[PDB]
Amino acid sequence: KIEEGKLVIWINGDKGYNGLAEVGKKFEKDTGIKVTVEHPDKLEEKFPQVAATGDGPDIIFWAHDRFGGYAQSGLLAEITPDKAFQDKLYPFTWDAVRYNGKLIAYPIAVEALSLIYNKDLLPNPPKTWEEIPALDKELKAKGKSALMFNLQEPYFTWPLIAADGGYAFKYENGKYDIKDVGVDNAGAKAGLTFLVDLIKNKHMNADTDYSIAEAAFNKGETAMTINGPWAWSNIDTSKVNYGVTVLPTFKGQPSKPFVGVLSAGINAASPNKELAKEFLENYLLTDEGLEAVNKDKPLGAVALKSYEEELAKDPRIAATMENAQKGEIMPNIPQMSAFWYAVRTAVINAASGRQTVDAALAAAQTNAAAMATLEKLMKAFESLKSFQQ
Amino acid sequence: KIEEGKLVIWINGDKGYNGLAEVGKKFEKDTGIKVTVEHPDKLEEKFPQVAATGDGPDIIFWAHDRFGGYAQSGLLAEITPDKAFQDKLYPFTWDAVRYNGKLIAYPIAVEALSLIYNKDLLPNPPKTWEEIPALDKELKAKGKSALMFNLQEPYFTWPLIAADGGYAFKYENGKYDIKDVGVDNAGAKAGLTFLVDLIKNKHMNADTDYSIAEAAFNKGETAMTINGPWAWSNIDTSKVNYGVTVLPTFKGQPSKPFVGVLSAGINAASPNKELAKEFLENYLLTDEGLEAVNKDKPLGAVALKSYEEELAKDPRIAATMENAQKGEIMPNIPQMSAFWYAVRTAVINAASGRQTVDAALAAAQTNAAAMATLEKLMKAFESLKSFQQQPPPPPPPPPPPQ
Amino acid sequence: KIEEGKLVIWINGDKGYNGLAEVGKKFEKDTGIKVTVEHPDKLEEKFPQVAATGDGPDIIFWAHDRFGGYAQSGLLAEITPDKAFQDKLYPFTWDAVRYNGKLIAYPIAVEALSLIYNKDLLPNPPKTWEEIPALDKELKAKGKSALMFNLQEPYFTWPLIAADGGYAFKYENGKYDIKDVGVDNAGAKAGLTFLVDLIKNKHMNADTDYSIAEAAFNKGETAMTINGPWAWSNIDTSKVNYGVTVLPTFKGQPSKPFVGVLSAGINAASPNKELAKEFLENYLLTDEGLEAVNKDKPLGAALKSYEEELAKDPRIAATMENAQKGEIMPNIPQMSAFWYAVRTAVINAASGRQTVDAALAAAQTNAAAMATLEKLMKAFESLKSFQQQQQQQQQQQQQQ
Ligand SMILES: [Ca+2]
Ligand SMILES: [Ca+2]
Ligand SMILES: [Ca+2]
Ligand SMILES: [Ca+2]
Ligand SMILES: [Ca+2]
Ligand SMILES: [Zn+2]
Ligand SMILES: [Zn+2]
Ligand SMILES: [Zn+2]
Ligand SMILES: [Zn+2]
Ligand SMILES: [Zn+2]
Ligand SMILES: [Zn+2]
Ligand SMILES: [Zn+2]
Ligand SMILES: [Zn+2]
Repeated sequence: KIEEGKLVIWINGDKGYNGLAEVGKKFEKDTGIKVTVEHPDKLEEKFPQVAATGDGPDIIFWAHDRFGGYAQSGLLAEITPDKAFQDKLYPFTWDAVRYNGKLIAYPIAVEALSLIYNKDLLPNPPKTWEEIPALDKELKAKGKSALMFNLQEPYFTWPLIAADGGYAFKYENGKYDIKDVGVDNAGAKAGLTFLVDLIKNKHMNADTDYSIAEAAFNKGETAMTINGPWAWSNIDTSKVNYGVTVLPTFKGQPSKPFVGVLSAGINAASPNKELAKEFLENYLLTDEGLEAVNKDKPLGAVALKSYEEELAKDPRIAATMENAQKGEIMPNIPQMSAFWYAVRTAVINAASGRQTVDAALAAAQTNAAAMATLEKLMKAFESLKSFQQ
Repeated sequence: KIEEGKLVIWINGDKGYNGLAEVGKKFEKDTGIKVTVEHPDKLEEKFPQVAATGDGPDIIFWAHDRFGGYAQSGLLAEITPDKAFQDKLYPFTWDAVRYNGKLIAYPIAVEALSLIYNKDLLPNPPKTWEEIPALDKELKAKGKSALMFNLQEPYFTWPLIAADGGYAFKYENGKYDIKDVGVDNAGAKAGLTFLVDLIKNKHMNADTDYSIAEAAFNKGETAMTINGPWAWSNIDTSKVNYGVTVLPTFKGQPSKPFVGVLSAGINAASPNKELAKEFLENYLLTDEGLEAVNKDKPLGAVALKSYEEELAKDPRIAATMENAQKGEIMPNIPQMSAFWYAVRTAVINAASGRQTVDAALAAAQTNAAAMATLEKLMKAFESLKSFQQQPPPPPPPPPPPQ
Repeated sequence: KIEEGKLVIWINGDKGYNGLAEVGKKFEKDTGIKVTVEHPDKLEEKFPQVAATGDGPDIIFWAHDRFGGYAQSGLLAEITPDKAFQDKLYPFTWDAVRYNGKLIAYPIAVEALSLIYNKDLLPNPPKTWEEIPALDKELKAKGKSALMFNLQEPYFTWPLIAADGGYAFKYENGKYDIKDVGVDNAGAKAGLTFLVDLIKNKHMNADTDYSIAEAAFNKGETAMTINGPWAWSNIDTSKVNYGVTVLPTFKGQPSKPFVGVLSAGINAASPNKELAKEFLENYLLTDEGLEAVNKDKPLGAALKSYEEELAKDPRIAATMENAQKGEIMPNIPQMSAFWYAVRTAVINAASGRQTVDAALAAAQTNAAAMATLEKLMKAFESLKSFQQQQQQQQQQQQQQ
């Protein structure tokens, strides 16, 4: 039901969940200790319930952004690897799995937006953000346009918002700083400034969302979109000749897109911690391990320095990786959830004219901190009340 | 409300804008840039409504205390005055036009509380409290009190409470230690302890606010009262031979009144800021720039050193200026509103005899420091829930102790 | 009223209150000062409301934690014994009577938890928890049990949880750092992890409460229980042959129980301030004074010399020994809320339905919130009760 003498891995239904059980068998063929990968529905939500009673999986596969829940909630064993092993991945990926200093997951793959352009329309794409109105008046003449991506979401509008100085919090020494909301600076100010120009300079429409936009790339009706690897197959179907690259540097400085690291945390309740350790280190995080997990469902950039260079032959993959190095690791705290919506509102207020540049960002910042007290206070009410009962 | 090639100023409609509008033409005369000056009822309320959409006036006049609200709201521009021009203004005012680094406005006119006596009654004032008892009893033999002032207002009583070591928050570099309130302390402890004693020693009363106290002074029923420049009109009308001078000291320290400095800021959204920095830096802050503005309706004292001297000849002004230089450049930070009211509680219960000095003040920490979060938190809740089994119930009431 | 030159003391009915009234005799004698000890009702509710109006006793006896609530609400006079005196009582007792670096009460009695154990079944006590399971084995065979105590309560359990590194709020420099809580740290985990291992390995009994605990010992059906100086009364009564000793250590590291301190404080309003310290330090603190108090109701164990005459009693001896190795019950407001969430942790961690560092981090998270909800709530109250009382007065009086 729960336990011991074998591993019960969890990974989201849509991942290389077979390609992993392929590896999980390579394991059984060497140790004599069985592996059982499962993929239940709401599997990111079930976890805490069953870990609260101390049951479920020995290990958990998921984006790092969620474990800061589990790890805080107390549901992750602080894993210790070896330095000469921690040197087999990439430097930053280990940062996506810190908590209080305590490493709590093994990174697997990477997730980041990259510039996606039409090969049949652009040579050779824009080196920077600064000359994209110049590129656009050329193509708005052909019936087309230069670029189109979502504006009803930070995650997309963030890479540009950051670029020049704007952060979210301050990761310091394995330590996120929740009283340092990196939005109300000239870096994130002049980022957002630049953007809402091409909105009112008519290089982009205000109500441009994920679907309406996406579709228009292919087509080829718009010349560029900013999107992540999870999009490719739709474009692949359109035939539409496309390439992928490092995002347009802004003010000379590289863009800062969020980084989503597929992780594999080991359960605090797991009695098989050793076995899992071995499984992940000796078998999964080998090349041919991720040669088996990619080959079911592509992983984008992987964490293994080792087995990134073999996948790097693919141009589309190398750009993802470079981007995710010039990227900015997505935070994993509670405050995150709450931060999102303020900026989600800030940009939606700036894009519309409801407010301006310097205003909406103040409105998030101070807010962000204040609103957080409400979310934190409510947590007590829920925890308090419940108990009393 | 724009563009572009002209500025639009707003100023309170009791302030001498005619003098400011008189700069309008004399400035418009040398540059061509037409200037229209407006007194829009509720501007200090209205301004954010418009400022935060890409509008408003181009530059704004108001007390520095409300300029915190604006700067945080990212509404005012960081202005960088060339460049040893700061030396042509009083050093302390620049600690009313600053926000976590950002020098957020141009300070014009210093207001502040002062000591006004009845020259015709008590010819030469006390420079200390202590002898106020001695004085009430002295004049009582003529059927008049000695001092009477708004007890009901901390703003008016704070000077005293603070005198010995009390403070709002610890300022020290465009920065206040928001957590560190100074109403706890041993300074303020002994401060109010005096004021309290004054009431029960029969010297003065509890029901002593503006109305009663102005009536009482303006008829010559008391020797001295504590008031700002605003009352000046009314005592002139009630034909008294009055005199404003520096506030009585207590326990050997100057009284720390509350310094409010009229500042002029610039809409951070406005297309033409460079003009305000020629208008304000080059024209409005002159001798006959401020002069004219003052000459409509008196500014109070002035943040400028030069025309301060010219005005300092009138003692009343010189006293106001001096009082400010003994005071605390009133915190513009937003939990100041919470600070306020939670002493207006403390000083009353202590005054009524319902509580003691040491009790109230201490509890004041609870008045401010939690109402601070509740004030801003209660505001955030709406903004979030406003624009944008099935759980345990909503407050605004949460739960009781056990 | 409020006194005026006479000493009204306020001790609780169950403390040495006739014996204290006796020291009000040698004091008066050669100082000529009228002294009334009177034992009121729930004086930790009466005091803060008479204190508020400058009324009440000139002197209040009581545990220091409620004294927190008072010193906090600015109700108590900072007092000074000299450095020559300071060195008179034990140092650790000083770190209990210190709000914001300001020394606010005089300590007279310590109240710590003990290993209270039956000599007839276990004539040499366990010095370690580690063996406690392996001991139950031998005891179960004899028809009896090894150890019982109220699990449905932190105050008892904490001492073990506290063992390896578990603290409430981090004591550092005269003030208990409120943000630094230490229920999560690995040390505490270990502390509870052991208690749960005991409760699920059936050495313990889940719904073991106080009655079930001491009564199973006072009847003589378990080798040991964990209690304090209050319980002695009855163990004696049933003739149970007992000693009391130092509790057991965990990882060679010693058990760490909460120290409570029966303390005398001085009303900040109290008109007759100077008399009090002359009364206390020079007449009460004295050996015979304390003896006299004790000579009515035993105070248990706090004066570093007079201690010895009592300490001849081994059971009192251990209470001290224990309390020296112990954490002190801190006095600020966050404490009360802490107790609620630490209860949670233990109580359902015992139930398997929360495991384990789970219940033990969610506590650290309840604490952070049940904290700044508790403060915020008590402001909102203190407001809507002095904005109302105001209107009522504004309307009541006004009207006609
Ligand atoms: Ca299953
Ligand atoms: Ca190794
Ligand atoms: Ca107009
Ligand atoms: Ca009585
Ligand atoms: Ca003796
Ligand atoms: Zn499924
Ligand atoms: Zn353009
Ligand atoms: Zn291969
Ligand atoms: Zn008007
Ligand atoms: Zn007197
Ligand atoms: Zn002149
Ligand atoms: Zn002149
Ligand atoms: Zn066992």
